[PDB]
Amino acid sequence: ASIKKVYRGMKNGAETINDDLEAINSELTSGGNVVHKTGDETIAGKKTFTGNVEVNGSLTLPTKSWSGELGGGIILSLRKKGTTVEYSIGGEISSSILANSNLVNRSVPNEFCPRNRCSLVGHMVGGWNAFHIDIPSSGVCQWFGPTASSGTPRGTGTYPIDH
Amino acid sequence: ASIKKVYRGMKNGAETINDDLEAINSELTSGGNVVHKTGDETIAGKKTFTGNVEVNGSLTLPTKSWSGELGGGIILSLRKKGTTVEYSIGGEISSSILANSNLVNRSVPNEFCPRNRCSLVGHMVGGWNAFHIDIPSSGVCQWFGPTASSGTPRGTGTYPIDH
Amino acid sequence: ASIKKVYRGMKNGAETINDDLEAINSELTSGGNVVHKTGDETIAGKKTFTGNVEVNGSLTLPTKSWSGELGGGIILSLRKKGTTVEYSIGGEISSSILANSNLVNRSVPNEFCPRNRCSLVGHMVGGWNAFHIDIPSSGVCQWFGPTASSGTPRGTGTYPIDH
Repeated sequence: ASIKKVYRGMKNGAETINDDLEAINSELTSGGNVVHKTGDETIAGKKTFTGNVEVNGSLTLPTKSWSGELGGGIILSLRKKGTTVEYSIGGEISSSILANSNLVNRSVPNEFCPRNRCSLVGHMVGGWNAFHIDIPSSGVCQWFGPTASSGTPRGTGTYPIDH
Repeated sequence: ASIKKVYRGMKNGAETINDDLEAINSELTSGGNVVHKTGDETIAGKKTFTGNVEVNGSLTLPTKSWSGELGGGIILSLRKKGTTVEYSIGGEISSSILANSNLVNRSVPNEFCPRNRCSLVGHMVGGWNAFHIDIPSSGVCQWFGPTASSGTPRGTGTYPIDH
Repeated sequence: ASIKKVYRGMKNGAETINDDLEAINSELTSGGNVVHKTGDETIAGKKTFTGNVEVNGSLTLPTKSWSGELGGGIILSLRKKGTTVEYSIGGEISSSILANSNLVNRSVPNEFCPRNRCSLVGHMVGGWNAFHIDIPSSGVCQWFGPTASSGTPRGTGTYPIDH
């Protein structure tokens, strides 16, 4: 709080002592540079919690969405939440996608890209067939099913990101 | 803190100034409406951290568990933790489950339901067969394997929720 | 803050009142036992947030990495982040791995072990074949594909942990 000096022989001493006590007391309830048990507040700095942090409301992390046709009709939808990317595979295969081939319509943007190669396991509607798509750190996704020219690929999960 | 007024010509001034300073100083160490570097405390309000939040103890989010037989002997076990649902598929197929059919014994409750269709990829014990089960926002789960009358479906992962 | 007593007839009263007000005011901006809206600070105690916690920087949880050859050439790479373990399956099958057999080269260490059996679904490069590996709470992983003597298993996801 903004306070005024108190000193011997001071002019208007009781008033200044009171003004100071009030200015300081004000910041114990709201405002100033102190974090309080009520109120909407923005907190800067590295805050390290050594105990148990319990969130009863919501924990909101940085979020961003993206969707694109990776290639061959396969559509990847992403939502970044903190250091995790939630993915969903969709669309329908529209042309021959060769075994172990790069999907070269659209790459995953760098902000959604993992540190390491992530293998996203999926299933084709209608039978027992599984595939995976790798997202490397470059974002050029790669199809690791066999050669396929049709069908409906699906799979929801997550992969990690960092910063 | 609860303080008393200080003023000119005041009765018992030194005592009141001291009582005030002590009341205020007390809340710099514990209690009142200020968050401290020690102590168990409940904090209300929207707290926005613009820096790095580091948790060394535990981060505890709202948690809830549920398990049920979706249909055809397939059992889904769920644990909600914040905006993420951890799932585990189990049981054994007990009757004919037709391709792309709704599982109509029990639905996933709304509090465990996703915003969008989530495709949960799984594997059948004993061979190379994969399937997926979709959980739509309605919670009426849908089997996207082919027609199956037996076997042991498994798969653990997560899907997102929001509020 | 460290303050000195104020009292009637006191020696050097104005100085002491001022020193106290300054000591207290100092802790409203930085240091002491109060959490502030700026500065790097370590916070002990159970902090329960009943409102909305919004993190704009980073949320950092306890992290630890591990990788090992589970058995048969299958390599599992793990990163624990809080109560979640991010996994990646790799390597190449190097010898006959019997159906539903324990992988008995290396177990997952206890700190990476789940509360319950986690079924990690994966895909074999080059065809439509899926498998899963179970990680029980003991960490002795188990192969639930059929008998396999070759091929390239992949799959990235997460499973939960607790404390």
